[PDB]
Order: sequence, then C-alpha cells, then structure tokens
Amino acid sequence: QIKKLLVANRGEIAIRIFRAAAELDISTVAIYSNEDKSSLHRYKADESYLVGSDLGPAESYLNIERIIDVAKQANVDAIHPGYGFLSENEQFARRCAEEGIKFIGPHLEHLDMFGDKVKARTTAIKADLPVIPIDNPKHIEVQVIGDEHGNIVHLFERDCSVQRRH
Amino acid sequence: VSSSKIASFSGTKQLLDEVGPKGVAEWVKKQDDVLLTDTTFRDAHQSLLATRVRTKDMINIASKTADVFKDGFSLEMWGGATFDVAYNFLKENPWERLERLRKAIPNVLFQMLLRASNAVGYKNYPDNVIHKFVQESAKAGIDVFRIFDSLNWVDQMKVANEAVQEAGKISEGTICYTGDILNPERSNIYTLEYYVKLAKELEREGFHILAIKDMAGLLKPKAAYELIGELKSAVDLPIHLHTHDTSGNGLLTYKQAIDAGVDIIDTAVASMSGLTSQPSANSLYYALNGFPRHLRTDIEGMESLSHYWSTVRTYYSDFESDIKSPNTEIYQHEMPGGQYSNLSQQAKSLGLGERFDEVKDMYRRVNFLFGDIVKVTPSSKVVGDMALYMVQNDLDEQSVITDGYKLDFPESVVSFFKGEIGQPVNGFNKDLQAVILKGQEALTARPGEYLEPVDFEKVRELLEEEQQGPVTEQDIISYVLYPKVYEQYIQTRNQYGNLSLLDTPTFFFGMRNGETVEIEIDKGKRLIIKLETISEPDENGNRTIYYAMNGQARRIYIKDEN
Amino acid sequence: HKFVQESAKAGIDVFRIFDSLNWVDQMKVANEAVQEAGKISEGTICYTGDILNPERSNIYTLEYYVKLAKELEREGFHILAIKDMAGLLKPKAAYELIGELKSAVDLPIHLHTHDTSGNGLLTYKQAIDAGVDIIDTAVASMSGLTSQPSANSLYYALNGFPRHLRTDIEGMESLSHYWSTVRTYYSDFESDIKSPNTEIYQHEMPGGQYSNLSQQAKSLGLGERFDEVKDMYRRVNFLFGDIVKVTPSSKVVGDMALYMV
Amino acid sequence: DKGKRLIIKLETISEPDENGNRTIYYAMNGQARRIYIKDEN
Amino acid sequence: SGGAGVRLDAGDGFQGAEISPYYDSLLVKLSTHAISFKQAEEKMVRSLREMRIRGVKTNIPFLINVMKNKKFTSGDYTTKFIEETPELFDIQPSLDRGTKTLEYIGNVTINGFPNVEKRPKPDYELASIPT
Ligand SMILES: O=CCCCC[C@@H]1SC[C@@H]2NC(=O)N[C@@H]21
Ligand SMILES: [Mn+2]
Ligand SMILES: [Mn+2]
Repeated sequence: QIKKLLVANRGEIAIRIFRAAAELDISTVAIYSNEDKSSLHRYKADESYLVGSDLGPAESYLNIERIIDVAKQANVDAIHPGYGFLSENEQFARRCAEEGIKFIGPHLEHLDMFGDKVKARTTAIKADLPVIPIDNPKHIEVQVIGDEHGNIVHLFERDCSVQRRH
Repeated sequence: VSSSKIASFSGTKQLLDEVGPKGVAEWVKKQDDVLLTDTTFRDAHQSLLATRVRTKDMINIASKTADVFKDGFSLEMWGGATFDVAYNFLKENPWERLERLRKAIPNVLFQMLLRASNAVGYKNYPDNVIHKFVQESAKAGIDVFRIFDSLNWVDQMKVANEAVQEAGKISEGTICYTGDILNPERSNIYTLEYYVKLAKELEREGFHILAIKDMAGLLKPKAAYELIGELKSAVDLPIHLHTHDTSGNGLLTYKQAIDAGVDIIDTAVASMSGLTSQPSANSLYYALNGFPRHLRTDIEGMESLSHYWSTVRTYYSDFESDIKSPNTEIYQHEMPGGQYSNLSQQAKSLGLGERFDEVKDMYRRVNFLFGDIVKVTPSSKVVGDMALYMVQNDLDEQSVITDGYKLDFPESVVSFFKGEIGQPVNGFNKDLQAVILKGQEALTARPGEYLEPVDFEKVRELLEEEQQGPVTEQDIISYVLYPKVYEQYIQTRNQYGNLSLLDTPTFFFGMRNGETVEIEIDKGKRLIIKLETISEPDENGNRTIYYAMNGQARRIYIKDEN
Repeated sequence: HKFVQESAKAGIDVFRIFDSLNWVDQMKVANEAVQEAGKISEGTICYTGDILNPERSNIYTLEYYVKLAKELEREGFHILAIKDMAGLLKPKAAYELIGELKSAVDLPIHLHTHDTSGNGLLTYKQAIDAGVDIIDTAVASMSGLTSQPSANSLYYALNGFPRHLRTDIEGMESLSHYWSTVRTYYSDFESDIKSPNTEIYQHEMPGGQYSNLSQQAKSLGLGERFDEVKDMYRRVNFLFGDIVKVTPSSKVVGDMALYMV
Repeated sequence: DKGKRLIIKLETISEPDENGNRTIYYAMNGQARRIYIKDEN
Repeated sequence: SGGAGVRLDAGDGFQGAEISPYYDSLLVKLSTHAISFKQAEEKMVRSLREMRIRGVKTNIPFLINVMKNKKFTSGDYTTKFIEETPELFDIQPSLDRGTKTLEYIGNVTINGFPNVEKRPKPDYELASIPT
C-alpha cells in the first residue's frame, strides 16, 4: 500500500530500485550528497533532495537522523536502503518504523541476529548447519525470498568463487 | 519559515474572514500602535527598479515575509505598473504572482492599487470590465483595493467601489495630495477645507478605509499634522497614510501623522526604501523610540528582509535611476514619482537634455495653465507631454491660444481636454480647450459611461481559437485590458514556456561557459542545466549550443543576430 | 601649538576639538593653543550608547554628558559640540540631551550627526525644539546615508514649526545642482552603501567603517560570516569595557573583531 | 585498411580552461568522442 | 552493449560524468545469459569487447582476461583461482588507432605543424584522381 518510495542509497542499486518502483506505479525519491549533485541516480527518480549542504561525502548516506527528514518532508511512507550504507544497520531500521516509514528489509530482530559475527554463529547452530575448521574452497550463496506470512522460497545458488582478497 | 508555522498564524487575512470589511476597519481604529503596510512588492520597486522585480525574487522570501509582517495591516503587492510590466517586459503572468504569493502568505491582507477609471489598464473600459477585473482579483486573493482617481473626482470612483463591496472585500477610498495647506498662496482650491469636504464625501460613498496618497512626496511634516488631525475629527474612517521620500522628509511626515493619530502607514524595507520610494520601516521603528506610539513590527525580521533585498536589488542594477539624493525642487514642480527621471531620459531623446531646466520650469507653469490639477498617472503624463512640446516649439501661455489653430497638440493633451481622463477640479479653460480640440466634442459624463459594454463571449471564442482550446477567466480579462501585450505573452509562452521559473540573473543574462544552473519546478524536482560550450556559426548563421541537461547531452540551434 | 598657530594665521577660525575616548585631559593642550590664537574653541563630546535606554549603559547616561559638558565649560571652550559620529542619537534622545545641556551649561550648542540610520533629519528636528544653536548639514546632492542630513530638506521640513534654518534655499538648490555633477567625476570612489542601516544601533561602527571593515572581512575569508564580525565588533566593545568609537579607537575594535573570528 | 576506415567530424573546439586545456568535440564512426588538447602559448 | 543475452544496469557511467574518489567506482553492471555456460562466457567476451569507456581506466581488460581463461570455462574453479593464475594480469594495450588519430588531429589543429604556416586548409581542387 505504498504511494511513494525513498532510496537511502546511490548508483546502480538506486537506479535499479527506482525502476522496480516505477513498474509498480510508485512515486520515488532520491537522496544525494554534495559530491553527487550530478550523479546519474539523482536524475532517474521523480523527486531529488540534498541530504544537506553541511554533510560531507561519506556522512551524507549514513546520517540516520538526516535522511529521515527528507523522508517525512516528501510525504514518503517507504524506504529501500539497497545495500552498503544503512541496509544492515539496526538503528536506521528501528527509526524508520517509528516515523511511520516502512523499511524494505527483514524484521528488526534479523539485522542484529545476523549483523554481528558471534551471533550469526549461534543462530545457525540453533537450526544446525555446519561450521568448524578449508582446502580448495568454493564460495556458494543461496538467494531466499520470504514474505511476512511464513512463505519463504529460495532462488537457487550462485558461485562467487572468482575473487581477489576482499 | 516553515509552512506549518505559517499555517498557524492568524492575521488581518483571517480577520476579514471572521468579521468582514467593516469589522477590519473598526479593529484598525482600536489599535494604539501604528500598523504598517509594506510596499516592497509593488511601490518600492515600481519607484526604484522600473517595476522590474520578478515573481521569483518575491516567492523566495514570501515565507519569511509572512512571518516578518505577521502583524502588518496589508502587503501592497499588486496593481500600479505591475500588471502591464509583468506581462510585457518580464513576460510572466501577474495572476500566477498573485496566486503563488497568496498560498505562501495566507495570513496578512493583500492590497492592490486600483485606478478608478480603468483598473490597471491603459485606456478607458466599459463598466463590466471594471466589475470583471475586481471579481477575479478578489477571487484570486486581493483583499484591500486602494481606489484612487487621477483627478480626485469622486463620481469616477463609484463603479470600482461597487465592485469591491460586491466582492465582499475592503475598499480604501483615496485622496491625492497636492498644493500646500501650510501656504495660503500655493492655492485657493487645495486648502484644508477641500480635503475635509472630500473625506466627508468618500465616507458617504461607503469606503471602509480612507487613504491619503501623497504621490509626489509633497506633504510637509506640519501639514501632515494638520491634515490628519482635521480628518480624524472630520470622519470615523481609519486613515491610511501613503507618501514618497523624494524630498527626504518622508520619516518626519510619518512621525507627525503618527502624533496626529493616523492608523496605517506605508513603509518599505530599508534596502528598498527612501528617495522616490517610501520612507524606511526599519528607520521609523527606531525613530519613534521614546515617543507615545510604537510601530507594530518585527525589526529583527525586517533587518533580515532588508539584507535579502540588498542582494536581490543587485540583480536589477540596469534598471536603477540616476536619482541619488533627495530633491526639494519637487515642492515647486510637483512631479509625481519616477517622472522626474522618466522625463529626462525623454527630454534627451529630443535634443532637449541640455535645457531640462526650462522643462522643469514649464511643467510648473503648464500646471497652472491646465488650471491647477492633481498629477498622478495619467494626469502627470498630460502635463509632462505638454511641457516637452511647449519647450520644443518655443511656446507661451499666450502662444498656445494665439497660434493654437495650427498647433497639433500631443494626443494625451487633446484627450485630457476631451474629458477622457475625467473632469479636473477646476474645469477647463474654455479657450485653452477650444484651441486644443479643434472642433471635436468633450464628454460630459465620466468616460466609461460612453462605452459599449464588452462582450466576453466573443473574446473567449477568439482566444480558444487562437490557443489550443481551454482558456480561463483571468486570460479573458487580461486580454481585454492589454490586447497587444497579452498576445505577445502567449507567443512568448509558446516559444519558451514558463520563464518566471528561471532566476533573475539567468532570465536577463543567460549562462556562461562552465555554468550549471538549477531551475526549481516542483518541490524536489528541478531542471539541471549546464553549458559545455558554444560553437562557431554555421552557414545560415546558426551557432550550436552544447548543453548537458539533467546529465543528458543535448544540442540547440540559435540564429546569431549579426 | 605650531599647527594651531599656522592654521589660525592661514584662515581657520573655529576649532572643533574632540578626543576619541572623550578624555578631557587630552584636549587641554589643543585648547590652550586655540585660546592663545584669539580664535574660537569648540569642545566636543562624542555620543555613544543610547540615553533613552537604561539597559544600554550604566556609564553613558544623560548624567555622564551633563557632567562632561560642565567640565568643558570650565576649561573655557566657547561652544559645546556633540559629535554623533555614528548617528546613534535617536530623535527623542536628542530632544532630551540638548534639553539638559541647555540648562546645564551657558555655552551655545552645536550639533553634528550623520544620516546613516535614516533618522538624521528627525534628530535635527528634535534638537531644534530643544534649543540648539547650530547644526551640521550638507547640500542635498552631497548628503544622506553616511553624510550629513540635507540642509535643503531641513529647510522645508521646518515650515510651520516655531524656529527656522537661516539659509538661502534657492541658493542651496543651486549649490546642490553643481555638486551633483561634480560628484560624477568621483564615481570610482562612491560608497558601497546605498541604503539606510539601523544595525548601526547594535554594532555602533562610526562613519564609513562598516564597509571598510567589510572589504577587509572579504580580503581575508570572512565575507560569509560577516554577520559574525558585526557581532564580534559589538562584543569586543564590552570586552574593552564599553568605549567611544571614532578614529582611531574604532579601528582598534575592528582590528580586534577581525582577529577574533 | 581494406574496407575499414575512420569517419571523423570535428564539430567544435572550446575556449580554454585554467589548467590550459582545450576540449575538442568530435563524431567518430558513429560515436560522440571528446578530447583534451593542451594549448602551447 | 545490447542484444542477445545481454543485461545492463546503469551505475556511474554516461555522457560525461565525473567519477569521484569518494565512492565504490561502479560504471555499469553487465550480465549475460544463455543455455550453455560456455555460451554465456563467449557472450560476455563479445559484450566486454564492445564497450568504449574513455577518460578513465577501467577493469574491462582484466575482465576479458578471466572470461577467456580455460580454467574458468572448465567450471572447476576455486576461490584460489585468481591467486594461482598469474597470467590473468598479462595485459597488452592494442594500437587504438581511433583515439590516437583524434589526438594528432586535435594537436595540429590547435598548435599547427613545425616549418608550416597557419593557412586555410587545402585539398582545394575538386579535380579528383585518375585511376
Ligand atoms: O608543435 C607542433 C604540433 C605537433 C605536431 C607533431 C608532428 S608529428 C610529425 C612532425 N614531427 C614533429 O616533431 N612534429 C610534427
Ligand atoms: Mn505611490
Ligand atoms: Mn563627522
């Protein structure tokens, strides 16, 4: 039931989501930093706002408080964080629901369940999967899409074994 | 200031909603403080910047003005030269100015200056044009109509008054000041009893507020005392003083009218005030320290508004006047407002620049020749045009009769003697008049009487056929007022769109290489334009502009004009 | 001494003597020089603060000026001068201050103000009701803003009031017109100010100073925070114990304000 | 070479910049193509 | 790129963006798709070889160089791949005629030729060439 959507992000994932949103007939907001005044992603939404003159290049996309005004200002009612600033962040999520704004990610308990290291380890053992100590390793990952109704499929795997250190 | 905060203010606007026009006036009368009407949006720049200031520059501080003037009586923000100019030079719609400001400043009354005969027009209109204009202006947000007449002829003021009363809005009936009541030898006619008898008249005509319009800044400090003291016991109407600071005596006049009990005064922001503008509100506020009545305003906000207009005024420097000092010669010639400059930029275009002296001198004499008249637009244009002509043809109080049969007087004079601007207070010298009309008949009644009502039907079907289709009430009334100028606005708008959205340095100067410019369209959605380069001219003389609009590379073709 | 003598000889008849801190002991030396030269010695008080407003100073009160005027009468000045170097003298204040001193001291009172707030003329109006003997003006085309109030203007302003300006206006309009043209030769030197300015009452910078002090604030890197410099100029006044500001004391406060931002 | 060839339109050259570099706008085999030329004196 | 099996998700690249040192530089996301894995690879390499990005260095060649590799086509590869395949880094820049020729023309157009006076450019007889 979402009339408009703000992306707490930039670049490809922003554009990507803007497009998804356009497809569902949804009005979209973009945020930018002073360094992104002319980044592609500013242009590809219906609405564009400065996160604030006084906020540096790194800070712009990481200020929980400041992003959320832009939101409330634009009569927005959902935020998609994309990946890689506040997408994993426990506080940002909490804040969103509080302001009435819908966080497009898993539930509040999931983020710190999985976000810490030491805690992920506990969770898995509670559903027993493997762990302990790695020759000719292969990096394999499984996409899962679950709803808010305990219907949770998986979209098979990928093979991210082609890497340099990080 | 935030719109939420503005949505919560109650000022003279919502007063009008609750108590109606007669209730507003009543409430003016009970205020101890002098109330102020700010004139930054009309008369300040009409006087200092040839009416050039653009909606965009006003929209920008509107929310700060709503906060700053919250306790004001009104914002004078429409009428005068602003309708024509906006359409004509700024090529923007003065109705969009009215309505965009209305939304941003919901709390304070809106004032416009409304000329009796023709509203805001330039010729004479039938009565149903006046009514249409006032209907639509009221609908669009105008609350206080300062109805004035070029010649203080009350008969000519009635039609507008009716309109405003019907619209349920506030009519201020205006008296224009000339002569000098301090000086028995200035005039028999323009004496203190003359203002009293005319106040008493506008009051019997149902005007809610009485305005003294001192358009040539002629009302001397003591005279302001005397005049307002007499009017206040002569009538029940709140009195609303308007003057210009061209003599440098604006503040003192305002002080004296305050001691004498005036209700509302017109000031401007400091940076936009003084000489031919109104006296400064920032100064008066301090000038009254330790006297009996206080100016009702926020000076901290005013100092802040002044700083804004300091910078914006800079955008308009090609439109500043020569005038850089007060002038006390006005007491002799009585040249209203800008005229003194509007009329030298003209005496030069006729190889008279070298003897504007003798022109100043003829203006005065001409005034007594035309039998001592009130000199606002457009009567000041009559007197001016006659002075030019008379200097240029080496003419005389006596030569104008003797040699008048072969003379060929400027249109605007024939038209004054023909009655087309109304009836002067002292009639026409019949012989002066014969020699200028050369036979044609003068009007008896007020001009509008003689006019076929306009048929807005025919106008609508003419606009709809010209434009795509759907056309509004404002469009229709605009065209009736300014046919040529309205059509030129549509053509411009087809070619180029809504230009009132560009900022002023872009609207006048374009852009420079490397420049990036943002045009605000909606909230959060702006046109990002950046200029990569300008080419050399092709064969048919077209230079190619290389933009990057909204990131996207883009290419435009302009004919170089040389 | 050598300067006053030569000056006298060469045609100067009236010496207006002022100190930038209103320190009487520093004026005695020029005064003795003027007395010895048989010429007129004008004893200047500089106006600061704001005698209408008790919050402004426990020091610059009506009583401080009265006291300071009598002290000048004792050193044997022939005229009393009030230099309102920043135009801080509000209208009601001038009325009250000229009142007191006209009953405090038997000296003619000579009033000098600048029109920077826009109220100059109003001030002269008020001082004139209060009994004042001489005022400083300028011709219209040489007046206004940071200059003197207009003589031409004051002339017509006082029509119908009891006293009047003793001058020839028709001659003044002529003076005005001549200077209006001459001013033109000098345009490369024209103030940047073009408006009256009532922040004058908060920061108290004299004369032209607040545009020099603004040049300077830019020629450094503080043009954007000029609001902070105006504020510091003010605060730096109290830091220094609340002082009269005319050359060179006003430079001191400006210099300090620049330094501290 | 045999039936491979470069089609170049020079559309415009720009006024220089502080660093002292002109921008040449071309079209090349169907492509917008921008180039930086240093300007010696 | 475009065409069969190619998907492109815009990042920072276009027209004339400046890319800054402030964020992860990602110009385009390029994905390809076919029924065979080899076929998707030879699709990737087509597409990579089509791209032109100019004014910045890119990682295209390295990427070409992983695609072409038998040991990635084999499918049997471990996260130890890149580290135990040193020759992924063997990168020749080819003689990008086009670019170079624009540099030369630009240079002469602006700074003229050594011994040669700046006149209006010849090829000024429409008498072409006997053959
Ligand atoms: O400074 C002049 C522009 C550079 C032209 C370069 C050409 S390449 C062949 C010939 N050899 C040179 O040293 N310069 C010209
Ligand atoms: Mn006016
Ligand atoms: Mn001085």
